[PDB]
Amino acid sequence: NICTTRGVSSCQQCLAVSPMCAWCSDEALPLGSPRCDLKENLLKDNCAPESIEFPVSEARVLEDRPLSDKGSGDSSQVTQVSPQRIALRLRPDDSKNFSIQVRQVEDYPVDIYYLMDLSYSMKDDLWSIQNLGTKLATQMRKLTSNLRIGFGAFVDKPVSPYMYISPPEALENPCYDMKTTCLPMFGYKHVLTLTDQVTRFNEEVKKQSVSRNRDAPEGGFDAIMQATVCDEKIGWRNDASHLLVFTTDAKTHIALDGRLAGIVQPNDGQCHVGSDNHYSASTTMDYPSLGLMTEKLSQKNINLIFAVTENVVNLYQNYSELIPGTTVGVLSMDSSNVLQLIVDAYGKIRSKVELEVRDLPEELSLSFNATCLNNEVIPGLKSCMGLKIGDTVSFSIEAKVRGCPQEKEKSFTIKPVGFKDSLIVQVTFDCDCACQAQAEPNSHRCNNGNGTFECGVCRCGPGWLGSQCECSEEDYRPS
Amino acid sequence: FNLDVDSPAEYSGPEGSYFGFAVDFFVPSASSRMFLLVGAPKANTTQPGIVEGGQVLKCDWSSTRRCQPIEFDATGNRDYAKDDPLEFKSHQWFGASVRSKQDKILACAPLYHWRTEMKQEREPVGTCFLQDGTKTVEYAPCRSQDIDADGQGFCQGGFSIDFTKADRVLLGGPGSFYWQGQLISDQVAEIVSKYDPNVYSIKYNNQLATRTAQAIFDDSYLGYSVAVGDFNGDGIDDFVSGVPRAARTLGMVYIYDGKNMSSLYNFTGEQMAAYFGFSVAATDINGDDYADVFIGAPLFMDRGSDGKLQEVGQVSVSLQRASGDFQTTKLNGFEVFARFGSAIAPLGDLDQDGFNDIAIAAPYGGEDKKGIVYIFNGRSTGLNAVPSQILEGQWAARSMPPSFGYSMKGATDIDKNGYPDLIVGAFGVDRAILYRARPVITVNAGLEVYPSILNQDNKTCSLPGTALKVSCFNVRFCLKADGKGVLPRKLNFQVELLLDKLKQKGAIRRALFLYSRSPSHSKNMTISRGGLMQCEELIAYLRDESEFRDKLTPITIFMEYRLDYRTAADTTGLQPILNQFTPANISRQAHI
Repeated sequence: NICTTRGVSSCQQCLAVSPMCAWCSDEALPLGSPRCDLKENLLKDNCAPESIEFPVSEARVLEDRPLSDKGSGDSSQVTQVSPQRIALRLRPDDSKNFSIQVRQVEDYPVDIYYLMDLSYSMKDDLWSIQNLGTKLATQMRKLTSNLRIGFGAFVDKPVSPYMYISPPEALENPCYDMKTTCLPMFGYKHVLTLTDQVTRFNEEVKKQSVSRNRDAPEGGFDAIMQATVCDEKIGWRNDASHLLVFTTDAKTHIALDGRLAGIVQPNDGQCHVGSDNHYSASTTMDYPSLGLMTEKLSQKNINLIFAVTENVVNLYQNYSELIPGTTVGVLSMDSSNVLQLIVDAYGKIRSKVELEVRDLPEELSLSFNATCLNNEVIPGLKSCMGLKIGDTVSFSIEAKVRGCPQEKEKSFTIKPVGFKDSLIVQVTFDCDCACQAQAEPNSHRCNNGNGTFECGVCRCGPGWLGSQCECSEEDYRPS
Repeated sequence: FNLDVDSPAEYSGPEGSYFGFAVDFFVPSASSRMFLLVGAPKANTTQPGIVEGGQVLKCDWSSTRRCQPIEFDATGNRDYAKDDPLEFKSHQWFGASVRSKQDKILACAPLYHWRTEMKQEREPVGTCFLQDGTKTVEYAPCRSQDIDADGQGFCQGGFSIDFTKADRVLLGGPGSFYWQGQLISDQVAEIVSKYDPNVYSIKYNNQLATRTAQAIFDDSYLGYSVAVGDFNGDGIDDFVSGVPRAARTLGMVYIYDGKNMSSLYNFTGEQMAAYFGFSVAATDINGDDYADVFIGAPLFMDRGSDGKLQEVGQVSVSLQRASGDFQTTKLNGFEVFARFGSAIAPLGDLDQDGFNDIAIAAPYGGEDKKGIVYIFNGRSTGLNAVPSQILEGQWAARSMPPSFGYSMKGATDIDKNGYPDLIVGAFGVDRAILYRARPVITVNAGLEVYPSILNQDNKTCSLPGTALKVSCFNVRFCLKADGKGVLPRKLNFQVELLLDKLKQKGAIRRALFLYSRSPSHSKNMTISRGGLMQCEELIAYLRDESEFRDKLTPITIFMEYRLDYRTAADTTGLQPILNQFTPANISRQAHI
């Protein structure tokens, strides 16, 4: 077998050969028997049961609270992932499997932040949404006991290629040549912090008005970033679904577009919204890239909804295909359907489960088999689709290690997209035999102090060879 | 493998000037001197009433390494009428683009704005200054009477620029025709001869320009980047440009015929918002007459081992062929959010092996995110896909990211050693740095033993000592070395030899050198560059049967050679290097 045919040089080397191998660590074994073998062969050669030094993998659940039937009231006690913490033991080439189980709990809290394009074509929309808060709370009452709504608005960076800068009147009223009034241009502004006083949405929306800009693309991704990362400013709860509802009728600027304005500092993904609720870095820092937006949307557990008009639906579909936990819906040219658009998009955001993995060590890899509906199996897939609110799904996960890691313990997190319920895996590596606690260099027995202590058999320093270190290695001899 | 990393030359501008945002060499025909040109687009200037006008500095290579501004324009804004300015030079970004060719320097201000002849607008047409020698002129092809966003008013002309082999400028303006963007090209003699300081909208007769197209092409940014090279075989350079928002935001590159501005070829990206066309370059990488196209996509996301998309960036390499096809290969970045492909610079032939080489930047990669430049070599098959050197930024943020590698220039030999150098800009720290290419030595080494087999039988060594004859073997070694360009005619190698080299635990050696009575030899050897193999020979011997038992394993002879680099250094302190595929040691064996 593989254990006996490689060199029996130490117990540590023997365990590194294959997951099947074991090592006899005391002198009762007959000389010429290979000390590294399958444990049953060490028992055939009468090795003592405590001497066989055979670690075997295990996966023990340290925290295992049951899945909740209701999202209402219980707050921090609501549980959507079945094992919360697991201890996992591995050895230098082995694999071990464990099961995670996930539920789309019903009547869970919801935070809706409404992020609105306020370019000049959006006046029909801004007139149509002026009573949206009480309509939205009336429909969402079917789906959640505990809704919060908030509001913010965007146009684009207030800088030369994008905003009107002559005549001087156009700085104060960008609509002067249209013989009407609109606001000075702004990049992003926060308006209403997430609140369950639903009438505040109706009050704050009636006080807004549009602005105007030169080119067709809008600065909306710069606003999605600040609505993501400014936690205490926006008001996102820990224990809720987060919906970021992004509305526009236009295409958008992207990272590296800011170079036409003389803006070349990369977006840092920090919060820059001040005491005046305006985004202060707007004129000095570039637009976000899709990878940086994807990172922050995942880090903050947000689900993004692109509510966009027919002339740009395919553009935002092809961006949605690059961002996890994201969807698109066809907005009316006056926002008159946005209520059903939010309610249907929340359904499309709960008809999935998909697993993120975080902090996974370079020595590990994972593979997933998904159960989904009707006790089926889909192999190799981190996802389920066609689900409903109230459904429960299972995944079987297998982890494998490549060699022995140099740190004996580490941890990593398995988590559904859009939730903070998670499974924490703690990994421990059994590359070492227990007898190594009794090791000694230049030890007694063996031969003339040339042997490191046995763990089962003497190990030589330089110049020497043999099972008691009894022969010099400088050339082969019988003595 | 060839740039000197331990002793590069630094240059610095004013704090917050963006010194290093654009770099080029200046190599005038009139004298033996050469200079670096560095753009500083946020620098303050002595121009009356102007704030952050920007400037270009001419930086000396040796000895004092002084930088001084070039006086392209000392004036404030011109007036159209009393209290009615013609133009707005504050914050214009002058020196955001810089190029030179012989005595000609072209530098541009993409954010220059003007008040049209017709109405009190403020429109970012952009402007350039061309210096031809003692004479400076203004070139502003977008300052035309086509005055709105639907025309050339928002053009930003000079956002990118290049020179062809024949004297034409190529100029990009990404904002023309509702940000469709535009290319313009003019003859340099036509630019200089039609200049008149009294006329604001000059018309040039030999001008080539791209036209306005259908509204489906708006917001495409044609002219965001440019490069030049021949792509249809008549010897005139064609115009290559990045169009990073084209095709529903996949991005494109367009090639236009250099004599008539008709379209030759299109390349298209494969992922949205990857910014395919942020940087372009054209150079022959595989050793043909045909130039090859390099396209950067700094924001490209590939899939990791877990299947997650990660923002590494990409370069696309397109080898031209005589059939009019291209053979296309892709090259992904090494680190997430590093923006690999942000700048691309043809180096010329960096190690003189016969194929041109290229530098590709990742200005937000490396430890502390200080920025990295990767060097790649040309081969008869294409670009070698593995980088043969890594250059790393050496300054902390202070407080914007240093952006080392965001601008680069290669393909000029500034100290005349025969190998082309590299300038890297690090504008976030207001700094530029020069890396010099080292002379490359190719070494051929020989090692031989005359009797390949022996049986302690040919007992003939008389030995300087005891009278009994010993079993000899003759062993000999040789070197030759040479390299292109400038390096010393004599090279000193330390040559070092071992006998029984595989068994060296302090165990008994069975083979020894005859005169030394030891298993080792070392020799300071001086060789002259050229084809003549230089050699030395020694006698060695095998010990008596009383002295060792192992008759089974081969006797191994091992040689190493090391160049005395500190002795081979030139007058500037630049040391040569051994060609990267040179094995530093060689072996032979014999049997008993």
